[PDB]
Amino acid sequence: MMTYIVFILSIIFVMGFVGFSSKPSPIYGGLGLIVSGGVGCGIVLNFGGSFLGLMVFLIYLGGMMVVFGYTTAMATEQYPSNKVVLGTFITGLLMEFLMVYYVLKDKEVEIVFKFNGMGDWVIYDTGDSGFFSEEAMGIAALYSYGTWLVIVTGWSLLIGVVVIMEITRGN
Amino acid sequence: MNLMITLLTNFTLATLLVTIAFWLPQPFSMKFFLVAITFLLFDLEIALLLPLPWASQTTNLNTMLTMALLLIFLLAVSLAYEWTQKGLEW
Amino acid sequence: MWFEVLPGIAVMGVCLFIPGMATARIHRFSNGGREKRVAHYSYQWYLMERDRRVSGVNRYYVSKGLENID
Amino acid sequence: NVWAKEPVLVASFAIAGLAVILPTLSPYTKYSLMINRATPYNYPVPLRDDGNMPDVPSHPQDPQGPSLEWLKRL
Amino acid sequence: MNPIILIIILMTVMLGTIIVMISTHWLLIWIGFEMNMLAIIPIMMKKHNPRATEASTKYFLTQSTASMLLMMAIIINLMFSGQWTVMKLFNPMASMLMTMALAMKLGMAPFHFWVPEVTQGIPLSSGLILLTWQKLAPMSVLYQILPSINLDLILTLSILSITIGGWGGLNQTQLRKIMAYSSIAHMGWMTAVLLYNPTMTLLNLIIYIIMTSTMFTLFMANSTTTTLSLSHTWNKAPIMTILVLITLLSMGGLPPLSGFMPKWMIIQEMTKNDSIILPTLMAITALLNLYFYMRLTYSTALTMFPSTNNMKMKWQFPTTKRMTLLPTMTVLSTMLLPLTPILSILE
Amino acid sequence: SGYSMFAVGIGALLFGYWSMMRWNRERRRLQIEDFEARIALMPLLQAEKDRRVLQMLRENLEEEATIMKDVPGWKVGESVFHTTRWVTPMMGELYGLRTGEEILSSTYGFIWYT
Amino acid sequence: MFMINVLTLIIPILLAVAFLTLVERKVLGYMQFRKGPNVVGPYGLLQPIADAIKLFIKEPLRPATSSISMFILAPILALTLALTMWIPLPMPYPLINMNLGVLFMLAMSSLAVYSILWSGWASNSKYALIGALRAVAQTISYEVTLAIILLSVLLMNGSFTLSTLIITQEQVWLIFPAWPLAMMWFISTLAETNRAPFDAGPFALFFMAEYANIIMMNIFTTTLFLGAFHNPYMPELYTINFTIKSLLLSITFLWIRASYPRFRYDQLMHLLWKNFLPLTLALCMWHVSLPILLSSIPPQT
Amino acid sequence: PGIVELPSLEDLKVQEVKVSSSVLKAAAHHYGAQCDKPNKEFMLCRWEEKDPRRCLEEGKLVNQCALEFFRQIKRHCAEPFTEYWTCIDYSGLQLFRRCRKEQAQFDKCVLDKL
Amino acid sequence: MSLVYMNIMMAFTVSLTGLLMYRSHLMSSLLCLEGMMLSLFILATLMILNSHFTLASMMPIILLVFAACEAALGLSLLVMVSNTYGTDYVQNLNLLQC
Amino acid sequence: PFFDVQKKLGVDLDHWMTIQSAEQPHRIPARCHAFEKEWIECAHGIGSIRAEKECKIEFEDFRECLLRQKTMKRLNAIKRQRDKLIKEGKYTPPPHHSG
Repeated sequence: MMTYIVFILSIIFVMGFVGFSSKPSPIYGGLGLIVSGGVGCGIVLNFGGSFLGLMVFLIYLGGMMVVFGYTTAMATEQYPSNKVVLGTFITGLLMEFLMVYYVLKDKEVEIVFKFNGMGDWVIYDTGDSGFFSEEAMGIAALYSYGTWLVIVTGWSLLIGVVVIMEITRGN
Repeated sequence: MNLMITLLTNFTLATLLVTIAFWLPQPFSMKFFLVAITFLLFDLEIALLLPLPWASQTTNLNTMLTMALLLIFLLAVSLAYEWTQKGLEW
Repeated sequence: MWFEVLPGIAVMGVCLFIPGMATARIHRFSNGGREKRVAHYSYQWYLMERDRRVSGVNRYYVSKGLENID
Repeated sequence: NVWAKEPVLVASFAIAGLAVILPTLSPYTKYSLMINRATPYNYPVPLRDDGNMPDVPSHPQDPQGPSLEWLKRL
Repeated sequence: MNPIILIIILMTVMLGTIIVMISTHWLLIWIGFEMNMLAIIPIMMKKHNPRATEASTKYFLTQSTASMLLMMAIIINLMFSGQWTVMKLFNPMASMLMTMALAMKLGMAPFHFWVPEVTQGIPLSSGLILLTWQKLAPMSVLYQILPSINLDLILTLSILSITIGGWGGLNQTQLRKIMAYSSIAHMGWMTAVLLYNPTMTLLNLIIYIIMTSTMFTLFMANSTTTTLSLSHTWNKAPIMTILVLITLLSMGGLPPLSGFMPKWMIIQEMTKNDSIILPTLMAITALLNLYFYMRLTYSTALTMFPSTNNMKMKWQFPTTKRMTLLPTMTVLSTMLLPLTPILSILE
Repeated sequence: SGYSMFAVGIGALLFGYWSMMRWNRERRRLQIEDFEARIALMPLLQAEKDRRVLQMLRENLEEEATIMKDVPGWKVGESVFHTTRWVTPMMGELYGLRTGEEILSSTYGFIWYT
Repeated sequence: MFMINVLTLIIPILLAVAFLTLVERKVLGYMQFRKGPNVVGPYGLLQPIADAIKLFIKEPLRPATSSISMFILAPILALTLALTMWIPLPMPYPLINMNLGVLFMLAMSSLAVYSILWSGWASNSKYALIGALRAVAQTISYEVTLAIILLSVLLMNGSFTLSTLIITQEQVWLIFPAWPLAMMWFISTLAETNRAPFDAGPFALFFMAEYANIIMMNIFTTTLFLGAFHNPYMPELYTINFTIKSLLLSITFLWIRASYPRFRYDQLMHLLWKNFLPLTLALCMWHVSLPILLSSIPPQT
Repeated sequence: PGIVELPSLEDLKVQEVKVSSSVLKAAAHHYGAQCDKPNKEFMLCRWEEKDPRRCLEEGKLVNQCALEFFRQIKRHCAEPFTEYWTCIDYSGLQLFRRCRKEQAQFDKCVLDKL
Repeated sequence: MSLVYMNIMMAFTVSLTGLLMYRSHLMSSLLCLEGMMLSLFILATLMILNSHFTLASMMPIILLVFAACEAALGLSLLVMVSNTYGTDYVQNLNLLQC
Repeated sequence: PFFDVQKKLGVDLDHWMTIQSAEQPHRIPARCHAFEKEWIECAHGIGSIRAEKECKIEFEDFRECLLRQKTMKRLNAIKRQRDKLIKEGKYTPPPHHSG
């Protein structure tokens, strides 16, 4: 309910990554990655971020986690939580809270960097008169400039199809 | 964040509804597997295609015509490949 | 026949008739009788920002035209 | 022949073959390129006064410059 | 496994290596490594044993995390001075992550735990193509980004690669694990020179690829996995014996034979700096990694192990394979000592 | 009736294409009129933009000259950069010490309006 | 007033779902010869509201103490998708003027597939779980076809903005330049609503999610291919004719629900891939290659 | 480094064109017709030298040209220009195709008396 | 230094450790690799958005389509491993020894 | 090796994605355009080491354009001094909306 909304969504993003990086059951991992992908889409849309951030949400949370949970469920289940997972989640939460505290009550945080501690509404553009939605025209390339690029991308996709059928018993 | 306001209001409405509904009672097939991966690959090529209508105006329309037809023609090549090589059957 | 089923379809269509009319009524009611200014691009938003700045009431519906020149 | 075996596939190949061939032979592709080129997104900038060009007209009403007319002329 | 499909997959391996070589943009470097992975997985599992399945699994996990670490280093590079050119980097952390990604990509001693395992459970054609192309293609990228590397990275990984690929290797009777440990030793020998003169690195790459092609061709002529099978190939045919002799002694790096041109020219353009303790340490470890070559030779063609019969039955049927290119590569790999001024073929 | 149904389907299809072509060309005429609007309108808005950002810069430098008189070093209008060019400000040079409402209306206003 | 706009969106949809249940049951009763039932309530309305409160107050026979988190997240996700996804649908002036909304519709359809998978996993390792896995497959194999067809019918809009769609649909409709593509899209909507011919608790809430998804796809149909001319300073006319076309298409959706047998799953996947997917490719490449033929590329503003 | 130089508010005060966006969008083409002969000096200044705090004099000149144009459209024909911009005002995003009758009225007016 | 970059790089290191240390499963490891992919996607996309570097906005979409087909290959390999066994543990891969 | 069939065939497949200040699809600039134009025109025909020792100033200028490190440092010090003197109790400040 304040200005630091990109920071708050980044904090819940790191919350979700820890929440499935503590190695749970893989369907709970898929749930945690769904939460992380939703709030990361929120981050990239708050930088705006109109086209591409919701574009990938159709793929990343529209075409990937379905197959992930699919092959999760039909391969194995192992119906039983464990103390090591809860301990790793507590250590991840403690690392999160310690980084937040040393961003709040200090100036800079060094891993080997100098992060200026304030929610970045700045830097940001000074409202330039587009009238063409810059990133949409960006992705509206690949077709008048992307000669070699879409050729090798579609080529690798065709090879992906033939690789999948060969490994799953070509022909 | 206004759609976040809408989403939060509807999530709270649905959550209060479900909590009232629950706190007031008063093997495997490989043929199943290939459909998901085939979905995955063709949906990735959909993600390549679908920024075409944002692209529909430019200086070089023939290059866009050529590469867009190459994209859909490769999609048809892969589909017809697994069609002829008896993959997606039962 | 269908002489008796048209009341059910009619009331369900009225249930599909209220929300767009209420939304259009609230858009006309919450902008001083104006249609709501959409902002697809950065240009229309900058033009809307100077609109809400030259109001004085910090509200972009008044639009105070042509009698502010003299 | 093949029309009775798999008809929808043959119809798809036929409409696909006209989708490949047909954009060459057309009286409208150069019109498409002209319509698509001649829409100004950014500002057409002024430039330095004279190299004594018989072009670059000093007034936007002056007809000495390359303009479009075939929008209105069908 | 249709021949059209194999021609397509080998053409995609060629295309991945060409896209690695030819581009001036980081996205095509990542796409080249990635397409090389995606194409080199079904050269493995040409059989259907679970050995090849688990080997392709191990290779996929290590190769893919190396690719993701590479992409992390490139995104840090664009966080700093922002352009997608293949040149000097602008962060020691980014160059650190990138050299560790390429070190996992082609094998160093903290990273080599996938190499003998993935070479054990695959046939010899897949091992040949993965060794040659997967150790060829990232050397181009290191050759392009050499002016911006912290030296302790490359040199610690190279020293450790030579000594671990030496020490691990005196305890394997399998053929493929011997060849994999030899690959690790030669990756170390190429990497240690890279900040000094990279012509030596590319020439050592050419020599090691020709040597490995001769080695795997002399194992493709007669299906062997252990040294006992090598002694039975002593019994069936005599020319395979002397060529295993000469190519093993040229893997060892002895002066009249053409495996000494890589080591000694590296010694030259290493010691025209003031580094002397590092050449003598590397070359004593080059004395060390010759012993398993020498016991291999004692098994094959110098002593003679007693052979089972049915060689009496195998004598009627001559070795009617086709070799890829055995005699040309043999005489070019072993008789190429006095053409050391073909060093300057390369600039 | 199969040939006749095919014929009437292709006829209705071609009629739809012809009408859609005509309406899209008139639509392109109207979009070129919109471009004329933004072109002829622009320099007045550019002048107002320049005056407003120079006004906030002079105000904020005077604010800094008040607020930092108790520190060593610190000249009042220190260019961070070395070359003497008008670099575009970063909205932190512009919208600083404003406390909340106006900076949320100006920075993130377009992103979560409409 | 914006939360009041939210409430005036989300209050009529629940009444819309329950009265859709009465309308579908009584129009089955006046297609198939069962002239009724209408005794409970005058013309049958108190029977749907009592059916809603009956599914509210029903004795549980309670099996449901298994995997609390998944069992509380599957119906909540299905209902929040089905109840939030009329926001970009442009009943005359939409609730949020999203710059791109049809891709947002497709993303929420895939999240509904996630909720189906979560209920299938919460169905406790069963032949019902295998049937739910087949339902996931026959729901996921049509978001290819629906997205590609949607792409080609918005290629005549030029932009995703959907107000440009209501601009394009004034002279003629979008059924005439694409009738086979709209036919295949309608069949894809029959597949995505998971109903005939294409086939634990709270069953009432997954029921709610199904029917709100159907009315979403019908309103999205009526915007996408049909409609009337919008008039400013008179939105009520567009509301009238839009509601009439959506109601007629929903009754025709019932009219196809009644009179067809179900399909075997082999025939369903064979049908999808080997009949729709090359024909979608061919119609889509022809709708790509047509604006270069007719000098009509649509104005992305 | 060398500190920045900014003009103070002894110079950065021209009487602004205090009309809103609707009428300023509606009056575009005639603003391009009579005026906007000397604005291209301003715009050429801005595009050649990438420095505002340099071309502000020509910004003052284009601002007084716009204010004189609107004073001339207030003095002469006509009064239903108010009708024209209040007709284009409530039409959502300003299409030039909705209120075209009064555009024809305004064109006949301006051809009659200006 | 755009503070959100700090927590997103932190999330990258979190997902990297989740990839590297992993117990008795491969689906969770591949899913953490997918999370690391998402981290690279978000980080590169915030960079390209704030820098207005418009022509090379192909990096996020091409990064994600290529690493998505990587994930598809990994799922096919996991299905092959679980086909030649009963389960898909990190255990029972103990053959083909070093 | 760094083969240059890229340059031999005369195909600009990889010289447009590569750097800033190229030809964008609509002819638009970048955020730090002129900084890279001056830096590249400083270090064009230079052997990448005296390019370090001579074109360093414009490179640091471009880096502080890109990340804006020191400018955010200055803004942060301004806000911290603002906080300590408003806690001390001098001039509850009317620079916003007034003087």
